[PDB]
Amino acid sequence: GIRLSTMSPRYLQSNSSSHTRPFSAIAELLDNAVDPDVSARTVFIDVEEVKNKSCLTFTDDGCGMTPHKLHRMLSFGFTDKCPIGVFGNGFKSGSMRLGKDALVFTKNGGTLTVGLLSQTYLECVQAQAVIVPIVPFNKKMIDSLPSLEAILNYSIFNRENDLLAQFDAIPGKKGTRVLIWNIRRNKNGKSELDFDTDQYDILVSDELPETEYSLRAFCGILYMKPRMKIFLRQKKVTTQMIAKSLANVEYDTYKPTFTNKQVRITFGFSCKNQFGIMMYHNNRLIKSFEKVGCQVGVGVIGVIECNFLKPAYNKQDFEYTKEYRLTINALAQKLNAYWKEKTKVPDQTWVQCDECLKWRKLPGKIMLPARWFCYYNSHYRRCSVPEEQE
Ligand SMILES: Nc1ncnc2c1ncn2[C@@H]1O[C@H](COP(=O)(O)OP(=O)(O)NP(=O)(O)O)[C@@H](O)[C@H]1O
Ligand SMILES: [Mg+2]
Ligand SMILES: [Zn+2]
Repeated sequence: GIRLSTMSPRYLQSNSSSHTRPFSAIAELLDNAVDPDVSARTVFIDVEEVKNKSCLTFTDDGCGMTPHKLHRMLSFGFTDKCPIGVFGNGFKSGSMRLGKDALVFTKNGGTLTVGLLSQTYLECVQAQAVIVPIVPFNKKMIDSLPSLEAILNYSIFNRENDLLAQFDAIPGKKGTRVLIWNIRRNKNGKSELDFDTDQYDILVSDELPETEYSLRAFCGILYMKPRMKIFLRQKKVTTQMIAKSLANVEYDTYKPTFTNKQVRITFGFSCKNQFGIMMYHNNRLIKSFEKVGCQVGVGVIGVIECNFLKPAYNKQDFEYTKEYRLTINALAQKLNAYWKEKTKVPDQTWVQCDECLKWRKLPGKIMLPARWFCYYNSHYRRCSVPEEQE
């Protein structure tokens, strides 16, 4: 009837500017593997060399997607959503922020579907609109025929057997695998992300917290209570409950002016030197190590989850409202009170079971073990007992 609002392929480049830091795009991808619909048990971040080209790999063993839902994924604004995703843009901004081209393999226990979000493909054919090739799969193919030809002719996978074997890189029968190539290179010529300095870490070519340049430490605190396992370059990331790993822990509260829900704030001391305020939102870290009050008070960390706020388009900050300024003022005042109240090893030690993903409180020390199971506890010794009261 009426002509639709088209979208230029340049928009894929434009949208990539949503994230000012690449760890935020990577966080977008991890947030998509952890949301309750998918609820992946494990995600794998790695760098793989394909066709003499560096590729970022994000492989989760989650629910998987249908060919229809994969198109919805590669489309804008489509989301069936305390999940983290709200916009229906996270992947389209994050993957493009990481590289020019992205492939998404997904299997949901019966269908093998491939999707391509590549600006290189769109610029080679000089398309005027955004074209997204998608192919579903016995492994017999199922509309998808020109998509498969475009993928074989313009992506990094030229042979059909290699394209299908990429599904075997999912550690289960259901899961998703994102593969981003043509990564962002900064002005000095090198790649923005560092793969060679630390074989078990992805760094940034940079006082400044180690979370700002170390992807391992960033993933360690990306979530307020981790439930999903993260493997950075085949090595498990020892995540932590940033609130429970503090010493001399005291508590405070904050009431938003537009509701009657008390929000708990946890104040403590860091055990390894760096510090500030951890502002979360639906378990996701939005603002990290924000100095408030007498910190501009060394070593004190305050944890707060602000579900009464709403993050920005990139989930790196919040909307600048009266509630936000009031929350920061309150945090500064209460942190000053906490530090005034005081004039090592954490008060509690918590470990996540490797097979079980629950957090158990141990009477021990804190770094933390790589693999640990409920069966190894000192009494809660079985993986069938739920978490503690917390
Ligand atoms: N790794 C994944 N595994 C399974 N399903 C996924 C995955 N990534 C995306 N999806 C699905 O595809 C949709 C695309 O989401 P996306 O465009 O990234 O934004 P969103 O997750 O909907 N919310 P937002 O991140 O704020 O934009 C998701 O809502 C899921 O339904
Ligand atoms: Mg998303
Ligand atoms: Zn367990």
